[PDB]
Parts: sequence; C-alpha cells; structure tokens
Amino acid sequence: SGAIYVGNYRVVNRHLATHNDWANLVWEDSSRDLLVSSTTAQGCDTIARCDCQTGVYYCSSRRKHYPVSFSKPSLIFVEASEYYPARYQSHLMLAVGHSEPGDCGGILRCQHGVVGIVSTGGNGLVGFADVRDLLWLDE
Ligand SMILES: N#CCc1ccccc1CC(=O)N1CCC[C@H](C(N)=O)C1
Ligand SMILES: [Zn+2]
Repeated sequence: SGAIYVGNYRVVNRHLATHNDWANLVWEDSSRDLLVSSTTAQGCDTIARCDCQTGVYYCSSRRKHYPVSFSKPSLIFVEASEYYPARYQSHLMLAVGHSEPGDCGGILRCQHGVVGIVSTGGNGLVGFADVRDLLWLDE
C-alpha cells in the first residue's frame, strides 16, 4: 500500500484505488496501473522532472529503503493476476530489488523528488510505474 500526495491530487496504484478514489476521479489508466483522485487538503510530496535512472525506494515487506538502478519507462509484459488479464503495462521501469505482494504503492525517489510507485515484482525484481511525465500534477 501507499500513495503520492501532491497539490490537490492523490496518486495510487489503479488496482488498489478505493470507492472514495473512484468517486473523486481525476484520471486513470489501466495500461499504466495508475489512478489519480482529488483531495481537499494540500499534499506533502514534490514530483521529479528528470531522466534519473538511480534512486531509492521504500520496501514495506522489509520496512526498509533500498538503492536501485532502474530501466527507462517502457512497455513490459505483465502476467495475469486477479486484477488484470495478461497484458503490456506501459511507462513501467524495472530494477533488481526485493518486492512481494503487498509492496505496491511504495515510493521511488531520486535527488529531484518522487519518480514513481511500486507496481509489479517477483524473483528479485521490482517494477515502478513512472509519474514524471504527468506534468499537470504540478498545477
Ligand atoms: N511489489 C509488488 C507486486 C508483486 C511482487 C512480487 C510478486 C508478485 C507481485 C504482484 C504483481 O506484480 N502484480 C499483482 C498486482 C497488479 C500488478 C500489475 N501492475 O499488473 C501485478
Ligand atoms: Zn532525478
């Protein structure tokens, strides 16, 4: 679990969005596993606008942060789950690092701010849904 809070927006994994997120829907994209909802309170986070490929992510299944080298956002095949059929997920970045079911929503950050959130994983890999291209989050 986990979310990004920036301005009057809450960014969460689409498959973990609540009834309240859907009732205050701003934008969603099943192909990216992202959903953005509106909030009444101003948010705590800053979004990176960069092309960093190194950063640090929070891993809830270890209660620890880990450094990672990650691939550029791309179209990656993701196996079927209870949430989605087998499909290509877009804007996804992979890295070697621990992740297990329950770790989605952990933040990945570089020196410029928030880069994205955990969205996939398995076998010593962790995948992050990029948010750096969503320029409208800042206005
Ligand atoms: N961290 C983590 C998740 C994880 C880690 C390790 C093993 C398995 C998983 C679960 C998994 O990859 N997904 C289930 C939920 C929806 C995700 C998607 N974006 O399509 C895919
Ligand atoms: Zn950066």
